[PDB]
Amino acid sequence: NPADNYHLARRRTLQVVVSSLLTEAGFESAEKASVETLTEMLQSYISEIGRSAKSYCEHTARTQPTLSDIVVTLVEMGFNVDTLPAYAKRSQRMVITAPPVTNQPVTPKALTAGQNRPHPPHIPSHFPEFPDPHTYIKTPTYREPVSDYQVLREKAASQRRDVERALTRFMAKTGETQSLFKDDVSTFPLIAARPFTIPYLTALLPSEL
Amino acid sequence: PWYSIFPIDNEDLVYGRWEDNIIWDAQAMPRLLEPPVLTLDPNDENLIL
Amino acid sequence: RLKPRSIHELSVEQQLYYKEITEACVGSCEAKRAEALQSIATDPGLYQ
Amino acid sequence: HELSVEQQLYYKEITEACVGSCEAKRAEALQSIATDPGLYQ
Repeated sequence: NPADNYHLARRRTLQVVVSSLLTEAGFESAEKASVETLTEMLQSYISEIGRSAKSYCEHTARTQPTLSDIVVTLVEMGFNVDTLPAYAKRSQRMVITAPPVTNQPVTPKALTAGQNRPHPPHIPSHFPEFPDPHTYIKTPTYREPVSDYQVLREKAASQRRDVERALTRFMAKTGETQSLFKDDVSTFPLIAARPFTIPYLTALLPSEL
Repeated sequence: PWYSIFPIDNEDLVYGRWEDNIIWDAQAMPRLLEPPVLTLDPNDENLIL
Repeated sequence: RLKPRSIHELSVEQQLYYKEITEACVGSCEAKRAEALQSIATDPGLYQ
Repeated sequence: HELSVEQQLYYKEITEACVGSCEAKRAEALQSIATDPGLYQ
């Protein structure tokens, strides 16, 4: 979680500092509540020279503090500043490393490059570009229509020929049949000729009228 | 493409609740069914019109 | 009575997009593949 | 749209062959339905 790592990268650096300052001419294996006590007094001490040396310089109409604003800030906290050049030149002096950076890759994204659409004149050019079509563009689409007279004539012709062939083979198979060749019923079956009582009726009479 | 490189499916099969025409109990038909008129869908090819 | 001519559930940007992503993902060029693979890996509207 | 008389007659004969007058006409009607090329429409 990088949210609490904004605070815990610098407070757990102050925990290594107190653990390095309690080892210099001193302890090993301290109590746990005694370390979070002392690193709370350390954070409250840096934050108090921050607020008071800024207040002493801004009282003198300035914005960034000089040396004369901190040697009056440390006097008002009771520090005895003169003992500090001797403390800085210890042989036990140690350096605690700064915390690591979350964005170690920095630039690891190939990205997704998509451009479509422009800007209406109430949006200047420095605003981000309008995104791609899939985000908000919808058009219905239909099936490919076959309006060709050649293939429509071919389709109607072949369907009529196939249905009349199927009808005549079904009627020749389920009735009396004739044949040009011997026992020829599978190939070219003929519906057998049936005489009528009044042949002129079936004949002359129109059937579609 | 101009139209679509995607095939058109039966909207009734893909979307409709045909499950509502199943007759689970003949006596207890929860809804009253009605006679269906022929609709001759023209989306299907192989039909002249 | 004829039922209305239905439309495909993808837009013509979506069929073009689908056609470009599939013709890039058959790996004729490697940079084309890699973007198309990242596009598959993070397009939010790649459902449907 | 409008069944032609050919396929109207084919529809009539095929449906009335599967109502139960005899079994042989039923078997030939089912072998027609299963094995014809143009029965769309």
